Parts: sequence; structure tokens; C-alpha cells
Amino acid sequence: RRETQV
Amino acid sequence: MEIKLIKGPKGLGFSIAGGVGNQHIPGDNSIYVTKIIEGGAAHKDGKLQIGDKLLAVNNVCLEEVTHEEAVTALKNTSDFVYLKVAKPTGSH
Repeated sequence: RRETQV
Repeated sequence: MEIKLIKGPKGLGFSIAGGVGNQHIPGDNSIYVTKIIEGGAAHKDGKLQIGDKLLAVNNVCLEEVTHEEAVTALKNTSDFVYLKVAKPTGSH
């Protein structure tokens, strides 16, 4: 799982 | 569920997840918002809230792509951004 800001 | 967000100097003001190996939700490789920043595009709009999935963005589908595509499409905003969100229902 990976959560990156945009 | 579509939302017409206007590209601002700041930016989006939130985060997302998406794709195999970087999935936000088990069984769904779509693009979900993981954290919304205050005073951000989504935060200010109110329509987008944690848990929603990204069906498509700018004519591209955000349900069958990796994380790179999830961020690339969210970042691919010139003047406006047409966000397409899918409604989670399922049969089983």
C-alpha cells in the first residue's frame, strides 16, 4: 500500500 | 459523481492511493483519497471526502492504473480538472 500527496 | 474543480495557484490540497502494490482499498485498485489538507481544492469543495474512489480524471480512467498514474492524472491539471468518481456498490 502507498499513499502519496498531490 | 463528477466535480468541476478549478485549478488554483496552491494546487489540489490532498493525497491519494491507487494500483497494485500501492492499493488504497483491498480488492479495488482505483484511486482513493487518503488525506485532505485544509483550505485545499477538495477540502474547500466539500464534494470530495476520504473514502471516495476515482473512476476517471480528464477522460482517463483512474480505476485500472498504478499509483504513478493516480498522481500523474491528479497532477495533470491545466485550467480546470474534471474528476469522475465511481459509486461503490458491488453485487456480493
